[PDB]
Amino acid sequence: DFEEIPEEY
Amino acid sequence: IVEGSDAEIGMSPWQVMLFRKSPQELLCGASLISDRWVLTAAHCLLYPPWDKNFTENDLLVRIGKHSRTRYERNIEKISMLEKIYIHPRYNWRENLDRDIALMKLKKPVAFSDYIHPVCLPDRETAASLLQAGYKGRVTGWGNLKEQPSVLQVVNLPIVERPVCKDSTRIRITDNMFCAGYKPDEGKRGDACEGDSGGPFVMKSPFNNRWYQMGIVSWGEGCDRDGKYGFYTHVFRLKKWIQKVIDQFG
Amino acid sequence: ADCGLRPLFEKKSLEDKTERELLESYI
Ligand SMILES: CC(C)C[C@@H](N)C(=O)N1CCC[C@H]1C(=O)NCc1cccc(Cl)c1
Ligand code: NA
Ligand code: NA
Repeated sequence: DFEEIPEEY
Repeated sequence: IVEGSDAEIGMSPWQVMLFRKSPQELLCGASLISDRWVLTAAHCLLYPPWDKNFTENDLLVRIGKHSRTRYERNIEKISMLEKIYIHPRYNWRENLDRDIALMKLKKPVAFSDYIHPVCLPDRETAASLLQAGYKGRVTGWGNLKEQPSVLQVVNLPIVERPVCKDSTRIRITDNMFCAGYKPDEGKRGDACEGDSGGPFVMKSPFNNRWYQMGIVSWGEGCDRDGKYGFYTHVFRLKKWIQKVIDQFG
Repeated sequence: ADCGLRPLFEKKSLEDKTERELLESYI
């Protein structure tokens, strides 16, 4: 249910 | 948080989300205590009965959040861990005595309207405020019942040590305190699964600053009548906190 | 040295909706 976070992290 | 309310924006700017990298999920709450140190529950990182043992690289810290699941662009900041420090006498085998851990961040976080550290108590604030009936505040993204869209808040009174002790078969220590309403009080509320590691805070009426007196540690069930949530007593473990920070920056 | 003062509340002299509940319990 979690929105994807920026790849960078 | 059971029977709490939605947080106001910026109400708890020290609130930290411990986040699993894969599968991406909430692991725990936590709190910001400086631009490079985060405080949490040891059991968030190490709990062998449940085969939990995280390393630095397993995790991220998300600071400045409000929404649980949303990526809050231009507001939250996401940080990598440099090092985890667990209390050397953390008792995971029995009653989570000394349930406390520090996390050092790779890089300092920029403070903002939504990101700001909480204070840690000195002995005199602790003595003034840690009194039966005095209320603190607990915040978290954990279960609403034994999950929310946004950060939840609940205000709960500290309970007398005999009543804490008589509520449970677990051995309680001077490194813990319990909070919550009694059956006869009406009002209710508690921490629950996923609120682990989050802060119990109090606003000092002497200097009008927020202090973190406790860490969400353990309970039997959530919001059960006659049961109470148990919190790590932060002032009792401040010597260890200071040593760590002093020794590793 | 600025800990525990929230930018959107104490720094602005704005109070949140339930902090008075805590103060009233500090008897
Ligand atoms: C003493 C402990 C072995 C009891 C256990 N039910 C427990 O609370 N645990 C076992 C490992 C994690 C922790 C937990 O679930 N804490 C979450 C929680 C739930 C309700 C209230 C609070 Cl204050 C904290
Ligand atoms: Na007992
Ligand atoms: Na209860």
